[PDB]
Amino acid sequence: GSNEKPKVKKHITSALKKLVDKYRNDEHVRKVFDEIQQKLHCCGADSPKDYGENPPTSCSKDGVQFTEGCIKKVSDLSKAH
Repeated sequence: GSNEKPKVKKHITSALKKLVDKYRNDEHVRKVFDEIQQKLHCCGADSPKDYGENPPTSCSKDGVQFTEGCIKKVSDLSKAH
């Protein structure tokens, strides 16, 4: 019944890994991961290969490719204050 299990910020790495995997599973995830990928200038969860060989447009911008992950990128700004 009563069960409160919080999630640590570091857990974001676990969710991201699943997000990139469930990209073609949920539409809401695409638009979300897409906006986050651009704003964070990253591809996939831990890498662009997570998509295979054809990542979303959010992976590129202005004709450029983002050779950086999201799990690490999110941390860069996360720790930054």
